Amino acid sequence: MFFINILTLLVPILIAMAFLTLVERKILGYMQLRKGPNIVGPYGILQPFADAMKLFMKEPSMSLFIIAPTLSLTLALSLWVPLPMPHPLINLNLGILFILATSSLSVYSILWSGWASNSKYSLFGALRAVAQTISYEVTMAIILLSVLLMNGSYSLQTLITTQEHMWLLLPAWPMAMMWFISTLAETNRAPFDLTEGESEEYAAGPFALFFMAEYTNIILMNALTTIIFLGPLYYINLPELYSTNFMMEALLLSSTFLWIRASYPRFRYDQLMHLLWKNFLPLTLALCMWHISLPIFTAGVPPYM
Amino acid sequence: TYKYVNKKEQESEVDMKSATDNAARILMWTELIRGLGMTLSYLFREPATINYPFEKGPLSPRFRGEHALRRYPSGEERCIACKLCEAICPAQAITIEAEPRADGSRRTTRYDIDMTKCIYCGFCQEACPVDAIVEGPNFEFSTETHEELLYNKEKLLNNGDKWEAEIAANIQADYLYR
Amino acid sequence: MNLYTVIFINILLSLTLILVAFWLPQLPFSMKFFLVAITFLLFDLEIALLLPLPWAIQTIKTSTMMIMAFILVTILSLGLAYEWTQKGLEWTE
Amino acid sequence: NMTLNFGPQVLRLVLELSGEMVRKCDPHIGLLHRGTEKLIEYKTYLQALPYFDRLDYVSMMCNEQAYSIAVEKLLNIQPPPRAQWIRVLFGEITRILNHIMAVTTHALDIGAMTPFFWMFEEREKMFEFYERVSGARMHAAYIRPGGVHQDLPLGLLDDIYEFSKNFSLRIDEVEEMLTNNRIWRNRTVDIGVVTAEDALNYGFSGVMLRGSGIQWDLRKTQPYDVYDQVEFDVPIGSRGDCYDRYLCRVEEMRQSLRIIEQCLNKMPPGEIKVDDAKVSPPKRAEMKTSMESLIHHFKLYTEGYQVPPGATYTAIEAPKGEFGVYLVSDGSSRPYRCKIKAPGFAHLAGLDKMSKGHMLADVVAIIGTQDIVFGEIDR
Amino acid sequence: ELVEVLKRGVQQVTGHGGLRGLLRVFFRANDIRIGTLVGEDKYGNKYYEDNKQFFGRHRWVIYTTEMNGKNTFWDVDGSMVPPEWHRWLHCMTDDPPTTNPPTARKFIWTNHKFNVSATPEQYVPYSTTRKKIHEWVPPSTPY
Amino acid sequence: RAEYVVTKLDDLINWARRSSLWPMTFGLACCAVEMMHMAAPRYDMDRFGVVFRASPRQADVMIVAGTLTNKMAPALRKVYDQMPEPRYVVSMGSCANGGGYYHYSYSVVRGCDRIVPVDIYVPGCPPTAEALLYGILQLQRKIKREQKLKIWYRR
Amino acid sequence: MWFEILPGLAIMGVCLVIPGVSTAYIHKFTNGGKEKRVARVQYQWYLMERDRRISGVNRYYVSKGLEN
Ligand code: SF4
Ligand code: SF4
Ligand code: SF4
Repeated sequence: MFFINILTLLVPILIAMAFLTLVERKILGYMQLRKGPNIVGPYGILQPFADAMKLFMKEPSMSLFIIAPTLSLTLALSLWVPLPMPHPLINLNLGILFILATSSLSVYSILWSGWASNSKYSLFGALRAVAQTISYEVTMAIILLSVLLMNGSYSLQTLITTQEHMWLLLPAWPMAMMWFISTLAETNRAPFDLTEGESEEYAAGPFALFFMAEYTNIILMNALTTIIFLGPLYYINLPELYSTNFMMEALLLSSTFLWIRASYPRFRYDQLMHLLWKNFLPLTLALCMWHISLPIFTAGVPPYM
Repeated sequence: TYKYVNKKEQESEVDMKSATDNAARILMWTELIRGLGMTLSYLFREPATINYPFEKGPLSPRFRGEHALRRYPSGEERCIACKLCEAICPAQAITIEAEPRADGSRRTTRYDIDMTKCIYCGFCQEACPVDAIVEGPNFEFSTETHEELLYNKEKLLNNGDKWEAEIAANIQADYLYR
Repeated sequence: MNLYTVIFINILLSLTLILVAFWLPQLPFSMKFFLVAITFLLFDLEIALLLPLPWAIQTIKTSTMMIMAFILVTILSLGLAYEWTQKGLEWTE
Repeated sequence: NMTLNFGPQVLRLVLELSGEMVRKCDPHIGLLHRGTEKLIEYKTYLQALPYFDRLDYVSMMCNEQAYSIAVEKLLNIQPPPRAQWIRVLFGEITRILNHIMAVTTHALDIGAMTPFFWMFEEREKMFEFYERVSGARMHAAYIRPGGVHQDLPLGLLDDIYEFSKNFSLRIDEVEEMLTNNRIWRNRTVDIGVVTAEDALNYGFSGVMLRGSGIQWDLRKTQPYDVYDQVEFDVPIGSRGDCYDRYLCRVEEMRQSLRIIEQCLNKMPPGEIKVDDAKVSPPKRAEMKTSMESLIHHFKLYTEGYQVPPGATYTAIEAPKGEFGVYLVSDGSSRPYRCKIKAPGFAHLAGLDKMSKGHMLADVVAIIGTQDIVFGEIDR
Repeated sequence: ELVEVLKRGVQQVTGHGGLRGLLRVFFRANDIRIGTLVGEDKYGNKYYEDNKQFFGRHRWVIYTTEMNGKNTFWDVDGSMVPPEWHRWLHCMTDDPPTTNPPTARKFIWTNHKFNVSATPEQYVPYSTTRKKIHEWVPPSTPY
Repeated sequence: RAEYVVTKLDDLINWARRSSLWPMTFGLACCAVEMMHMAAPRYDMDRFGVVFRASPRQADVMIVAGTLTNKMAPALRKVYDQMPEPRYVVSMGSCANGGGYYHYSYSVVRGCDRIVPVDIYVPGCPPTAEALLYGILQLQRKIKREQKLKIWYRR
Repeated sequence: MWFEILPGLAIMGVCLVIPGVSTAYIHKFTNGGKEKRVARVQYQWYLMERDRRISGVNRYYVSKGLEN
């Protein structure tokens, strides 16, 4: 049974990541007025397998070389375990903290790659990206520490029974405007993808692994938003309906990422760290204090079963 | 009649309303959202893409691609070794070696080109007083070796005997302009 | 046992992928960075102090938790503003 | 001091760094030198144009035009009105092409890559026009001394009108994305800030000047063609930043249509190549019937048309600036020296001063402003 | 106002030779668009026109399976277009041969030829001239 | 059988290396505007599973476009050595096939085929993006006509 | 046009919908029509171990009622 469930949780998400690469290519093409892949197969549903075969065909410290990508991918996959859809695979109180930990770790891979590659050129960008990722994960954590006071438990099931009536966006949107952005930094996506913008050491295989984990994290952060700030409908007789609406909103966010990647330019590193340290951190602290006071100058102090 | 960009007609105001609009555009990102809307617009449009092997782009009879010597309707060639193409070819590409012909007439024995040097300009078909050589429309003659591109008299003759069903009309249309 | 199974499965899958990859074919300092890492620490420690609110709130001394939270946040912001004014967030060397 | 190299992602730079900011930027030119001015001397005046198309490869026609004008100032002749007007037309179209490529490569090297793909369709349209007229897409031999090669086919003007009817909307739809985006404003503002005295000294030209308040346009001044007839307002900027330069380029994109409208609505009938058959070849019907015209055909196309010993220095308002030509000549068809003057040269000479104190990812925006093309530079 | 589009789509589907022809096309040339047929070369190449689309796409062509002893169901070049149609196909004119045929001349290649890149009937260079310098042909007797 | 399915496997892996093509667009000069026009909408390089641009270490094909001088040769050979096997090449233009209009000059490599090998050639000054696509399809076919597994299994 | 992305959108949709219903139906098949109980505390775990002890089968998905 359990192995069956883990397969259902791991194989389809890899399939979806591949077809997500596809969807990216297609939407970017349609926004740049071109088509996109329409040839390898009907409307381009084989280009991903083509890329996989090609990469695994390409020729090339083994310790770091292997542990880094493996580590990143394993973390990205484990991140999925504790999610409710609607009843989760692993119900863990403190699940979102487990999420944050396993999302922050990959910095170790990013850093080992650099410390191995003697290239000063490589350490340059490695340090830069590591610092930006760290600094944005900080706020990624504080936002949850400021919202979850609405449900006095770090669980991920209580979110649903909370949002039963209303969502979590009509309030807290001063945060969603952030949690929908830091997610564009930890992922090193645009407009913060400088780590892939300024180039002057990832082989084919490890590059495939890095990219797999990157797009997995994309899907997963979008799902986290759809669960936290966009509460679905939990009518207990319709777990199917829950999963369906969740799918819809996840796809919507994953296409918003692409609207962004197409439209905007990239941020200059200094301008970016300025953005964070001088626009989001003060607001973040003040809004956390606000949501700390709310359940005191209002009866809305929630329970802990 | 000069102008002025990036400059206000005068000093601005400190109106609370203007500060309010500024603050809004700095917080909620109106302009960025407008850009997203524009991208959405172009998403919902028709793409200019085309299937190449089954649809090929537009052109005009004046193209300049693969080369082609030519003939009269009576089978005879048109080149008579006037060498204008050689003396005008900016690249010095062409190589000619002429001779008599057993029938007494004047003709060639070597008219070689290097399509690696030919910049595809048009001067040879401008100079040739008999319209013999005509840089043609065929642009699909990419190859796999650097010796299928040192064309000679016989390859040019074959290309002419092949494409002459098109160059006739192209020129019949274009010559008046020149 | 369940998380053990899942993690071993994920690791073994990744290693199958990498083994496939390998078989199928056949510097000065910048004080700013250290300062940024230090800011990151001195904020993670605040986070460790600050997480327990979802259980510190259901107690009876609201007049105490409210206060201590405000205190931590405001003094941290004071330190931040001092770092700013003394140019730890400028990046121009 | 972390001194490093920098290339593509031709542009070989050596950065003398200090931490994250810059201390010096030494370019290493010469990766695109061939021997243009060492070949020309071994050629005539009619198998040289290709060189001037390949130079500043984007426009190519505001360059053929410079060569033609130099040869004409030497030969003491003028071309006819239809030729002058056609030539203005294609000059403006090339202004548009070069401005488009500069803008979009700027935004691309930055990361915004949609307007590139958008405007390239209209660029393909312009190339369709180049094809209908010349025969080839880009490197047309169209503009030539003594006038022009062939007249205009009977299906062009309508197309040009139908294209100008929409280029403005496309420009506005790109402005909506860029000219207000705080991100672009912050990538460009206060970058490449320059002062007028140092610009003049370093030898800057065109936009790098009139974005610093100066009033210099070699079409209003030193008018080389009918440009004295039509109206076109020159833009300038007061600050002197990449933003002002960008806005100058766009405003010129627009004034170019303000020109094309009048070029169209006033294009007269007439000839194309001056009827002095010792200089420009004649029509083929006469080349075939008459005799003297055939002799002149032969001579033109073996021994280029003789030129009297003189020397000049012309100039154009190409998309960038003072595209100049010092053409020396003996009493022979084979010239003696053809010195190009391309602004990229001085732009690089001023890069080391515009990039003193700014960060690492602003050199790219500087270069975008400078619209660096290397064909014109290496020579 | 969507059922009009849906009906257009279904008649687009059925326009081809049933499911079999639809599959041949939609897997060889990734299009389904339906349009008039005006000409058909001797090899099998079926041309098509639809003057309600934009430029460059208002004409198109379905190639031939086998062309000059060859299996070209998948393998498909752009040189398999004979000239008297090539001209129109590339937007040079507006009248096909059926209303604008060429000059009926001899010495013209009847059986057109696909590209000859690496085939055993490819092209090579050589000289088209005799020997400039002759030489001495010594005798065949000792003194 | 064995040889049958071996041929089929080779055909499939060629399917891969034929669709998932990634270029390094080493475009030095005015044979570059045409690569860009090709990756533009009206021909859409990507349509054939061929990305606009990408770094060498993860690339498969390498498009040379422009005069190949004696100062940018070393860098080019360095890149072609760094790239990972297999590595296919495509020369795009006169300047890079035979030195074009600059053959007889002193600071040109009279043919990129001296520095590096070649699998495809394309003429032009410039070419037409359509001819460039045709060259790339000739390349796809020069791939699809390979029999590595057969030659190994009969080595 | 834009109606050519559905053959990837629907794919991702189904392959993100499968895990949820998979988990739900599987938990239900195991624990007999009722979902999998959860223990955020020792209380619920005591209840579960009690039901296990009294199941007569040593499995907790059995609710007895009043016929014991
Ligand atoms: S087209 Fe120009 S370069 Fe080519 S052979 Fe003719 S004259 Fe020479
Ligand atoms: S110009 Fe024409 S006739 Fe004269 S040598 Fe050249 S090809 Fe022959
Ligand atoms: S062959 Fe012509 S178009 Fe290509 S790089 Fe050389 S000069 Fe430019």
